[PDB]
Amino acid sequence: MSVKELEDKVEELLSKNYHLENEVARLKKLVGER
Amino acid sequence: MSVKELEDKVEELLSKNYHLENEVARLKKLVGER
Amino acid sequence: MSVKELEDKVEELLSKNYHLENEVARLKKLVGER
Amino acid sequence: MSVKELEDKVEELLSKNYHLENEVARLKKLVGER
Repeated sequence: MSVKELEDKVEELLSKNYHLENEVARLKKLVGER
Repeated sequence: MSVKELEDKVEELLSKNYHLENEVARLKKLVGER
Repeated sequence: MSVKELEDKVEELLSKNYHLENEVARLKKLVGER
Repeated sequence: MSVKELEDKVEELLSKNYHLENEVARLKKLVGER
């Protein structure tokens, strides 16, 4: 478990988290006025 | 840039990831997406 | 069980794993100390 | 997060956990520690 490996993991999770935020936005656009 | 700072960032982002996973799963049931 | 309980167990095991990796790094240092 | 997906994750982290626990017990002896 090197620093590099942990840095890659943080980058990977941030990207996934961003996709999830985009999904919440997409789904919120289908539901209503908010 | 300690290993501990990186591990804490992973834990922080993973918890954030799951909270978003729960939100998207909920919005999906609302819109009719399965 | 719920998704929440399973998400809690995942976060718990990852934290325990990171600590075990910290121990491995600490003990590897001790084997050849001079 | 699907339930099966989370269950598979716990199983994956548990296996790595025991594999780590085994490695630290080996080093502990190699270093004369407790």
